[PDB]
Amino acid sequence: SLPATHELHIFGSINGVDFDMVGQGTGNPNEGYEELNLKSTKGDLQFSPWILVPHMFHQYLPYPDGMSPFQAAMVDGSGYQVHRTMQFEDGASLTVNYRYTYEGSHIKGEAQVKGTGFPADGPVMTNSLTAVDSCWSKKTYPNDKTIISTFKWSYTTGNGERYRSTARTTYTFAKPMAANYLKNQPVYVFRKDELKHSETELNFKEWQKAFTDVMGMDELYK
Repeated sequence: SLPATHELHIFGSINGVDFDMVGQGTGNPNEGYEELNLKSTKGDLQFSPWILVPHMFHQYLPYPDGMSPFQAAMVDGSGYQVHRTMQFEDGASLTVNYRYTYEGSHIKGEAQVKGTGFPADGPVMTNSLTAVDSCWSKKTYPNDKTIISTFKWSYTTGNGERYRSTARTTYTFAKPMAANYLKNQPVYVFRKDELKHSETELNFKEWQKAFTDVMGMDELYK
């Protein structure tokens, strides 16, 4: 079905220390909006919960004229896997690998996280990140089974100082995407992310809008 509810098991390590979180959410597949609640199964998170944004379900994303490729792959059941890499301005690096299963309108997601090189006194390990910038991503389709998403990410610390990262996401589809998708690229997506957090529990909200009118959107996204 189009998705209506989801759950996330997100787990792995930050600076060689294991964490594990589980929770349920809901979303709007005609608007790309999603809510998620997460709870730790291994006690207090030893890092900023902000570092799990944006990683905490593009199956909810519509396109202007119909379903996104992500949403289309869920509805026919064939699906996709995800690899994301992020390199931070202080030399830290994070990967996330995602796998999904579908039951009618419900998605179960698994996100394996590995983060390394976060300095002890840095704002990740001291939980001093306070917000994230809304931002543009660019989707390209280098072949009928792959989508590449690129974006520049920033957390806020202190007096609006930015803690910057570069992100690249590789989507691998089981079945080729409809041919029309390949002839209508690139796609630009604008997203806004909101987090309420404690050391054990998070409430997350995401809004997203896809744009297929290409223009000089490339000068605007960069």
